Amino acid sequence: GKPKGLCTARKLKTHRQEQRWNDKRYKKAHIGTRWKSNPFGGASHAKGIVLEKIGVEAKQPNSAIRKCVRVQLIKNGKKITAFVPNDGCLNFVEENDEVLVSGFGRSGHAVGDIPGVRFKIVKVANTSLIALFKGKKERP
Amino acid sequence: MRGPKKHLKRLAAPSHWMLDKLGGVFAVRPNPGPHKLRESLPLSLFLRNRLKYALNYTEAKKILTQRVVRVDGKVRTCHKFPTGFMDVVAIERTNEYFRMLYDTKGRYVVHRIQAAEADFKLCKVKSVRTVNKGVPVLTTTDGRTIRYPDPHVKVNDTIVFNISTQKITDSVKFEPGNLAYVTGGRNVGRVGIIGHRERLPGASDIIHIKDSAGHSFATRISNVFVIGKGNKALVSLPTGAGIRLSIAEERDKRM
Amino acid sequence: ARLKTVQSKVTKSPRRPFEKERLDQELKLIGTFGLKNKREVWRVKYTLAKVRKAARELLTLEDKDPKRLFEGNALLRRLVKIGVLDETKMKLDYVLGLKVEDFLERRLQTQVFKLGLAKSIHHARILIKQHHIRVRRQVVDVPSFIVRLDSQKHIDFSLQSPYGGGRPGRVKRRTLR
Amino acid sequence: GISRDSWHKRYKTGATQPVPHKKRKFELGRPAANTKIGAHRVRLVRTRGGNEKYRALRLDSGNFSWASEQTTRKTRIVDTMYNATNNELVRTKTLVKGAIISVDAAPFRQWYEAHYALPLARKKNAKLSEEDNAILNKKRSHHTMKKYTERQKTAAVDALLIEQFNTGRLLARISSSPGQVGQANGYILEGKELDFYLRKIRAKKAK
RNA sequence: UUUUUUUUUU
RNA sequence: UCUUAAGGUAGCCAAAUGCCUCGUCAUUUAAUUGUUGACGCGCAUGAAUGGAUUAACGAGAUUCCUACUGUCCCUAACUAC
RNA sequence: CACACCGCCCGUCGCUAUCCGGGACUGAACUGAUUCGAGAAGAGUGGGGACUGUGCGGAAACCAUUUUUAUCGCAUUGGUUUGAACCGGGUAAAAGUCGUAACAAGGUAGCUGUAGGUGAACCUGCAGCUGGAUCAUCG
RNA sequence: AUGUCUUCAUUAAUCAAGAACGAAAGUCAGAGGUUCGAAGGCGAUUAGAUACCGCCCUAGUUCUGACCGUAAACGAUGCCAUCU
RNA sequence: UACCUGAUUGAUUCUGUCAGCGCGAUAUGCUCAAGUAAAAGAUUAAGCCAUGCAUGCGAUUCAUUGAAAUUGCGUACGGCUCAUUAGAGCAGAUAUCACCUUAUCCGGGAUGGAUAACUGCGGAAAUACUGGAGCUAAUACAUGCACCCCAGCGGGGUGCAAUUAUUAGUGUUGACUCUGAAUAAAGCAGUUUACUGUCAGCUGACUCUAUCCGGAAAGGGUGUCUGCCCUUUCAACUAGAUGGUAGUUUAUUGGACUACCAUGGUUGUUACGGGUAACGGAGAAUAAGGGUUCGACUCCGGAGAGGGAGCCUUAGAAACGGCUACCACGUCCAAGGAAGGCAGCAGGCGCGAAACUUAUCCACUGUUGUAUGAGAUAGUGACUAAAAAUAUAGUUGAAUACAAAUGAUUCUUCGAGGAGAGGGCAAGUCUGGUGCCAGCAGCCGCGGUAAUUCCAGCUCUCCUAGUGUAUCUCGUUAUUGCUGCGGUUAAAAAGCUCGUAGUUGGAUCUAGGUUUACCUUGAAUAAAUCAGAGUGCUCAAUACAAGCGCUUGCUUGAAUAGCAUCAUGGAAUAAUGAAAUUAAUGGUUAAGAGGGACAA
Repeated sequence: GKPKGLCTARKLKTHRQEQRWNDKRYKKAHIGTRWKSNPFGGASHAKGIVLEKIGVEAKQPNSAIRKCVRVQLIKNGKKITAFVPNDGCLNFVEENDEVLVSGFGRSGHAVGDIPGVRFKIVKVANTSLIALFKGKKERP
Repeated sequence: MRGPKKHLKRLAAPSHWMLDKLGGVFAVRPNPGPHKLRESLPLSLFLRNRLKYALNYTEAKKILTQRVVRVDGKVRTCHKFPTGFMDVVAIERTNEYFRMLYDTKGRYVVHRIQAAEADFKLCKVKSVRTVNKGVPVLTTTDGRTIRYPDPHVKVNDTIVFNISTQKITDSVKFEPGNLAYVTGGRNVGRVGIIGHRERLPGASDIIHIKDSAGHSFATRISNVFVIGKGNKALVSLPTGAGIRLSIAEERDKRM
Repeated sequence: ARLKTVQSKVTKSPRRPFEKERLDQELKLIGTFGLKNKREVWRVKYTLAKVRKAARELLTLEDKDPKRLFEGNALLRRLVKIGVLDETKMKLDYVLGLKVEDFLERRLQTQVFKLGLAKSIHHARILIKQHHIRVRRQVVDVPSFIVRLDSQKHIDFSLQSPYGGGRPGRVKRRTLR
Repeated sequence: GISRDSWHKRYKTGATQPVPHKKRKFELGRPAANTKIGAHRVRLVRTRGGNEKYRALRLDSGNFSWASEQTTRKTRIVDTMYNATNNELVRTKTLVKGAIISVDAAPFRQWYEAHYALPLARKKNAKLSEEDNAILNKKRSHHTMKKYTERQKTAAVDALLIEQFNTGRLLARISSSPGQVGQANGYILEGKELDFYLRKIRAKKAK
């Protein structure tokens, strides 16, 4: 059982702090290497340069080739793989393009049947991918 | 900072001045003088808000440059002069005399008095000492120093000071049973009869005061100001007689 | 320099975005009292929630507590003047009994059509919008304006509006010219 | 420059302290006066608030005091004898507060003879010089002689002081800070203090 | 006594 | 599948042991048949014919950095015999 | 196990992607401290005395020295980042190769600690456990 | 443990750091080496069989003096007091 | 409003997380009737900056009212930013009997010589550069107008402040080496109006300027007590370090520094070291309660002005819109030299996901009041908060407003989009294409030629001038549990015991008929914000106003609530102390606590 004495405040506080580190959320939010490990460095979006277009085989039981793109981030030069959402939108993305990349939705974890991809494309050539898909705007 | 400060932000201004929040970034900073910054009121504010004789702070200066306002029998032309507690402000042109007194809430009011009242004021004996040449003096809480006072006058006592003759007239003694005004603390603006005195040697003594309504309240001796012998006040008091109305009683009285 | 400007929110979103019971109940409130959107009803729900919470917090205290007394009479006073509480029902145990309909009734839009100045509640609203109503010699153009008890019997057409004496509207002037 | 700040020191626990700010003017120091025996030389120092200090660099005349007799005479500093702080100050002739020095005895002897009308351990075979006679063998009315006769009642002077007067140099102690006030005012040693400092000087000389 | 395996999704 | 008494195990390596060979890659340099680290079907490594390491020690073999300098650019002068 | 034994399932090996570790190179870069050497500039003091007021005074350049001490050199040290031949681990990925370790007494019950061996799962010795395939066997 | 009309009189419970003991295997040194027996070698079985089965055995298993400090070291249940 | 729902299985109950769901911050997609308030280059680069501005106004007036210049005063406030910083800094209480002060309050205390503006002569490519020659002023500069001793006939000295020493004890404070009174020398350099304008009637009265002494006020420097992040893969640290004496320096205390001496000082109640994407606080988001997270940012305190260091002037600066140097980086040169500091306003470049006009004014709040990029205005502005149109706006000239405007307010001319539609979760098993492809899908899952899930058309659903996406905080979460979790098998009891720190510890002293700890009540305790009282800004968010007569006016509100310290009362609970000539002389009991002895 936990201590219950009237003069055990130090033990209770110190034990709580010691055991908070065994918590994934607390450790993930206070470890100290978060900025150097996260590709975005704690940001929500990041600009990058497209290096190549790749296809990722969907996980089972699904079958498809998800059209992803390899990007190098400008702010730190780290390489990531980002998903190009919507149908036939890989055509809009040319090699050596400036793309805005955002998280995929699950805070650094893969989403759906796409394995190992944690980012998606929001803008290409300073144009919204959704706008291009909907026909609102055209390629600069 | 690197030296003395000359400004006073509106939000940093004393709350009891009751300035409006959105009335600019700054407030008139009282000059040093007879009264403490937190327990005073700029002569500019007196005309701007309490009296409404001046619409703006250029008009306050215009009024005061005419040499028409007397404080303690002397003409003051500085709009930043720190008028404070028990100060006689005389506007000769309009033949108006006020004494700066505290409301029960703890705010300065417009207490209009007559010439007989304006001829004098009360001061608290802050010190009794002997200056060079072996001459006795007493120093009050408003900075005044008076030479050759009655040897029976001690600290914390009240002295009636004649503005016309610059002389002490009477001395009321700080002892139990005398009327007393509260100038600081949360009991500011309250008037009662001095009761028990807790004598803390190395600290500030504590004074218990019971008002005419039977309400008791304590405070620190440095906030107590004797204003009369027994129960008779040497000066008049604003409407309320220093009776702290309860919050329910205030609504009932309003209705 | 300039200080922080004070702002407050008057609406709280429902915890569950999609429940048929709540959706139907709120759509009926929009129906009877002609409102514009769900924010209009959430505003009233929020005000009622504040009133009820204050009453409950006071009632936790005993009867003759100073704070209980002062705040309770103040709250009952305001509700009476709005016309939402019963002037015989002077207590917080009974202020914990009101509904959103009480407040929604005291809106200017409802009274305009209730007193016959307009046919439908939508008519009431578009009149209030087009400045055809006045209250105690004041042209009010806010359909959400609450009508105090005193103001209840001093609401008529604007002294200028073509339906209250004034120059004919644009249609009439076009036809005349 | 020279600073008097408390930081830059360790803490009670031995920890290094954080530096709060850049060196501030109000915590400055200045070089020591290091007053020496020599022709009068006093410089003026402007201090905080517009006040002033008097940094004495060289001093020769000191305005010393005889406590038992309750008098004060201006004599001349001859030499430095003892310093509790350090011997280098004695050897370099530095005038610092609390320093034991040798001063001229003649002013005090003159005052004594002009005040009690008695010799101060005058020589046992030498006739008084004319200036001495002008104050010793002077002749005035018995009315005035009454005053001197009364004061002669209490005139015994300690033997240890008489020995110093014989040599003509008096052991004095500086009671002011020459670097701050610009003067070397002090007082003549006598009694247990005189015995203490005499014993110190003799022991150090013996070594 | 010996007796190993059974594509993906459904 | 042929085959031996057994078919080189753990280790180690172009080694003072590797012909081909100046092996291939990296390191050291402006430049390296040199050094060191790796690789290993090793002409012909290998376990008391001892294998692999190893602090301290060495007029032992080798490579590099620094200091130093007539070893050199490029020679000159002086002394004793 | 439930697509129900034509079930499920474990490792080595092979391909692809990706993250990390070790790693010769006195590797490299950035940054902070500390010792020592040199040391700008100011301020203090001791000289000096261009110039100019009355043997006396004031005084600029300059010199010497004390102190505060930037800054620059090596040197040591702490903290971050990082190249690298090669040597490895982990994870992911519809339909690769080899076997059959486990789940039934899984066909040698399984498992724990330890030690040795073997392409791989694993096998074997010693002592334990039942989470066993026995809550039991007659005195 | 029980018995006790013996004694002391709160001296107690649990315990970071700290310390003793701690199966089997394993390591070092010296003795012993019956049995069994990792590794190893053979004979079988098998598609293979670096295994189960059989045969011959080395370390070990044993004693003495030191190390190691781990087990499904399990009742997978911490210790003290109290009630049902 | 103290709340949950989907997902492991053939099905079930659990543990458990993931996902959904509500709010907020920042970025961003698509989209936006008019208006009203209003954040806004903090995050990374305290990186670099072209160009404009941001600090100037009694005495002296032989220029033409007052220029120029000399004085004096100010530029140490105000504005910006958050790099450094973890007994630093801050918050509350509290000392300065250890100190310093311009401006402001109260007491007290008609002398001489030279230098600019001006005239003139010049140098430099180039500075807000300056040397000579001739005048001339002051509020500049200089000068300044009853007790002791000797002798009681008579001679000297004694202002304020100040150095040292000594004497008696005229006020105080809790206490004074404080303040008064005396005495003695001496040097000490400060001070006790050669000012401006004057007025009244030899007699009076002022303004101004200058100026010290004492006490206040305001500001500051230091001192004390309590609180304030993570880390042991930091357990021992410290040598001017801890203290003593004498001095030095300072405004003052002090190892602040020096000489001699002693060996001290901190630490498991967490020292020392390291990290911080760390300025502290007031506060902000979320929110049953208890909390968790954050706080660059308008108010308060601190720090810095590219990095260091040093100093002049001053009452005040270790100032940077002051100077001096070095370091880094720039600018102009006629190559001899001369310069620079936007983390002020506005703009530019870089950096990035990420942030506005090189506009008008001192009319407003303030600065000593003409000057104020402080401040006030308008511009850009889907940060944001309130109220509202699409059914039953625009536009014209006036007034008003303003420093001028603009815009609103009074009159008058004409005159709808974002997500979704299997479940969670509101809403299609409608039609056409595609056939595990393309794609969707936060999660579970859809798609393999008859798809309510993709791509489209039509229809619906939610919210609506907004609605989605990404990262993050809080709730959800009793998945950090003090309230309040769990440990046989789901993750989790150390192999076992001894043991220091820590935590926790049996009963028992006035029932009846000395210390603490704790509780109650007060005192001291900036606003803004939050809660909250009043008050038709047309409502609201806001704001702090206002409401009545009749004119020469009365009365008002701008409340109240929101660790440590001191005091008061209470004496249960929990610790702690008393004793090994008379009197009851002075030791609670002996735990179904523990230890030890004795038996067999």
